Amino acid sequence: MRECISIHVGQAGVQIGNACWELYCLEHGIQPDGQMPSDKTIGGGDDSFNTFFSETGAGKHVPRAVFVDLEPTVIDEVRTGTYRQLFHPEQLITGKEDAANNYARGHYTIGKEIIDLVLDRIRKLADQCTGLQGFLVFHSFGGGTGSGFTSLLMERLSVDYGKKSKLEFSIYPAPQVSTAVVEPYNSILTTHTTLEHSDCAFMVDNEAIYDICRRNLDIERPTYTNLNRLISQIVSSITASLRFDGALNVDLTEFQTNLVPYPRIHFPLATYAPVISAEKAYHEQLSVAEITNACFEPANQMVKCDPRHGKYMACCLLYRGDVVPKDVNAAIATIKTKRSIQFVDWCPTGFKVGINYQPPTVVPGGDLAKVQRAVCMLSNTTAIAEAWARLDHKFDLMYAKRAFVHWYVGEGMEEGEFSEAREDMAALEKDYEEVGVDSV
Amino acid sequence: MREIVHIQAGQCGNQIGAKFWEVISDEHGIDPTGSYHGDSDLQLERINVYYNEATGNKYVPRAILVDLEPGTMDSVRSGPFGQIFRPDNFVFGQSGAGNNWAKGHYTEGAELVDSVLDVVRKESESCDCLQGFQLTHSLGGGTGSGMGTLLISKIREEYPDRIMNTFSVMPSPKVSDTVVEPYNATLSVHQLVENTDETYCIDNEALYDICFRTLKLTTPTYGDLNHLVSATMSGVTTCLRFPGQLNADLRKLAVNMVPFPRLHFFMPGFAPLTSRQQYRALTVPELTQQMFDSKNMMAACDPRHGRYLTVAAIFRGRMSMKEVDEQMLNVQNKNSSYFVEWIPNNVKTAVCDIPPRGLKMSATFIGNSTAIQELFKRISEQFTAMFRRKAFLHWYTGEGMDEMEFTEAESNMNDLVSEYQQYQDA
Ligand SMILES: C=C(CC(=O)OC)C(=O)N[C@@H](c1ccccc1)[C@@H](O)C(=O)O[C@H]1C[C@@]2(O)[C@@H](OC(=O)c3ccccc3)[C@@H]3[C@]4(OC(C)=O)CO[C@@H]4C[C@H](O)[C@@]3(C)C(=O)[C@H](O)C(=C1C)C2(C)C
Ligand SMILES: Nc1nc2c(ncn2[C@@H]2O[C@H](COP(=O)(O)OP(=O)(O)OP(=O)(O)O)[C@@H](O)[C@H]2O)c(=O)[nH]1
Ligand SMILES: Nc1nc2c(ncn2[C@@H]2O[C@H](COP(=O)(O)OP(=O)(O)O)[C@@H](O)[C@H]2O)c(=O)[nH]1
Ligand SMILES: [Mg+2]
Ligand SMILES: [Mg+2]
Repeated sequence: MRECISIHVGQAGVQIGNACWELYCLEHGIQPDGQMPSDKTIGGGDDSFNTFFSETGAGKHVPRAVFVDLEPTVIDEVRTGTYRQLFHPEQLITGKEDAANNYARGHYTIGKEIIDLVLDRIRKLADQCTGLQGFLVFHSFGGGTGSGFTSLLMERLSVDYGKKSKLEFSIYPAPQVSTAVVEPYNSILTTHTTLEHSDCAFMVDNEAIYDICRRNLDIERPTYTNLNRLISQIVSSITASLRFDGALNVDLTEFQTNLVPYPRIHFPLATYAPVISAEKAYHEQLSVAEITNACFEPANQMVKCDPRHGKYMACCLLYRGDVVPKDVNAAIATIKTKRSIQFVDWCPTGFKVGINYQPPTVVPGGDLAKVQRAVCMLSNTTAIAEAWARLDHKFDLMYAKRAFVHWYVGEGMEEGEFSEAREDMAALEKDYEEVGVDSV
Repeated sequence: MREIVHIQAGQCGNQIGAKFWEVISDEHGIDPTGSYHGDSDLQLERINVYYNEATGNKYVPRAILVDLEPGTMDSVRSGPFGQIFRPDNFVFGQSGAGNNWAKGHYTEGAELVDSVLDVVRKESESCDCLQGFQLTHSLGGGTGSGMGTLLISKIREEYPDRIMNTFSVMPSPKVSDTVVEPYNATLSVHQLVENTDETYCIDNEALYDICFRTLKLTTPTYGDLNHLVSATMSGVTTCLRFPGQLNADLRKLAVNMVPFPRLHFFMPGFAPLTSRQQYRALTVPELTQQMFDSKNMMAACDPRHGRYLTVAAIFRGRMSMKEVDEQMLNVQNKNSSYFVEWIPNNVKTAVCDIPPRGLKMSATFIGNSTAIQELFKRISEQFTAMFRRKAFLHWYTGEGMDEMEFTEAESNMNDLVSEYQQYQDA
């Protein structure tokens, strides 16, 4: 009951899924073969970790996940990797030809040939759930599959599973690791098409993660592996309330109630601390106050923007590890006196707190130090529209010359879909301005 | 034999309800297995009011446990007195209510409400002369608020001539789980105005402040708040559970406390409340003065900002009845400005010889004060701050509600505030 199905789309979605499921197994004591010697409920159960893992009679704990990509080489690494025995072959779906960084190919030309099979596999997972709560969809904005196929999948999921909640982890493009000039096109197209079908989306700015890895972990040139291990810690903090239970544990859907004031305004800003190397952590024990203070440093945000130049509509603190409410309250009191936190006049100014007691863990051979306590802040700030503005500006520069548009029209798309998508983004930016203006 | 049927709904309702049954089971000499092991016949004289007698001289609470998710009721069943409840009286769903009044009242709650009414009917049919119902719930969530008020309406339909009484926990931004609590509370308060005879207004803001300022609890938990509520609930039901002359049943209590049908929202209070001194003996003057102090009241309203329509005071323990009268008439005559002149002799006093477990003397206060409008004013202000911008409404319109229902609920509670102000100036 309360099961969650994860869907990982394209290279970024799949590789981040690899990092997340590896971390989940370590957090829950699940071996690479799927066995879990602590779970005495063989073949089933209603434990908290059963929201993300089903169980076979042979004692294997199987991720409630589907991996999908339009070319096979990334998922082939899952099929032969360390955690190959975790998944059954039917959960790993590949085509032969990818979307070539072209939204039109992922949504139409190539995606249409595999969408029905993907839905059949998702249905197989859903049929095993006694009370399915919804979906978590991992994908890039910039790739042709991550953009085009995700939006097709989200559209089809709304038809097949009505209003059942769909949450996103979306990889926002960064020039330091980008592979396509047309990523602004793909980002605007998928954001427009998915907007009405997503209940909540956590954007992850690759440049913000890149900068955190360079600054806080002393990594000269972060790789996807560096980025994804940090991303999985943030994803784990967000999903920890679903996979663990406790008396201070606040469910994610309760945070979601505070985080989404209007359907379209559903993009929380995530901030995570502490991100520290083992050589630096060996001296310091970072307190509740220190990690809480770090949540209001813009350098620790998952999306580059300036919340000091926006207004807050919600502020959530998700703690994990050795944390008690007494220390949280004292830390929050200090923050309110010394920090720039302005709310809109129509919402309460308090902070919503959840504490999950199992301490965080790290994958062996990683760069993050294992700490006794961590925190993820989820805030709804109007400042996150700055990320849309940067994308919208790159879109406008290219589209004014119709640069690269022929690649999309050649696959059946019309120029009207570009302008329709761009106008929706303009209205979204104006929506963020409107929500932040004082009442009368 | 005047039986009361008890219902507890939602997280807050079941947590406070479980603690209430723990407390009064100890007072009546009932152990967690349902066996009586006390030493006084006064414990059994009116035990029928809250307990059924099963085979083997065992006592089973006449209690029904309701929730739209199994979590809290699993913890109740695995609790201290969890095995005393009738297993068929656990009625629960799986989807939850998402802190959403519409889900409790119109969608998720409507799927489950008939099963609760089946258990209510079963308990009512085994009553020699049912007097009414008491409901424990919060107004700020979804199940206790939305489904709880749905249950009240359907119970009134099936038992229109019985008394409906609630212990209703009012939300406060200081002890808040979600921002939509003013929405859920405003929708619920209108239901209570129409469909209850007596409602104890328990404000989480007052409970927290008592724990922090008076009890010197630096970090109060919900368990600390529920400890105050269970002690208060035991006090206000003493007249129902032990032999006595005053407010001995729900209807006589309502006739004494409610001069106008919609103004039935009471401010409860308890004394003593002190930091851990603890073994120090308490005197009648000290009980009386504390019981009437705003710091000891649980609705976060200043009674000197309004006027008392009616007051019920219950003293527990061995004490001088003559001395009780002197101090009760003392505070009454010295502060006559705060009692309405057009209801003569509107303060009634009862005394019960059996005190609570750990105290030699205690006092419980039940006030029908026009200052309770401050509570409803606070909720209305918080409601309007969001509704002006239609904030968070999609959670409710997604369940089929229209904005007109919110407008009507807003007008209804402002009307209630205006009604209190009418009699405060009278
Ligand atoms: C069954 C229980 C729960 C329990 O406690 O069992 C685990 C119960 O509460 N029953 C009692 C009862 C009271 C009224 C009506 C019906 C029953 C009673 O008979 C009893 O036992 O009171 C308990 C309650 C105390 O905790 C404590 O309060 C708290 O710290 C506290 C913290 C948070 C919320 C509320 C209280 C208590 C107070 O609260 C009370 C109620 O008196 C507070 O100011 C009151 C004055 C008391 O002198 C003072 C200070 C005590 O120091 C005393 O030594 C003691 C007693 C006499 C405890 C320390 C054990
Ligand atoms: N953080 C992170 N970003 C990634 C990863 N892989 C790709 N990206 C980003 O994703 C964008 C490119 O999209 P991809 O996911 O590689 O493309 P795709 O979804 O497979 O679509 P096609 O290959 O065009 O069919 C660029 O912005 C990359 O920086 C990854 O493993 N981690
Ligand atoms: N005093 C007290 N208040 C509670 C408790 N649990 C929740 N609340 C309050 O109840 C409201 C939330 O409603 P809740 O009962 O959890 O939702 P429900 O399960 O849908 O009925 C908020 O105002 C909380 O502050 C509790 O154990 N004690
Ligand atoms: Mg690819
Ligand atoms: Mg709750």
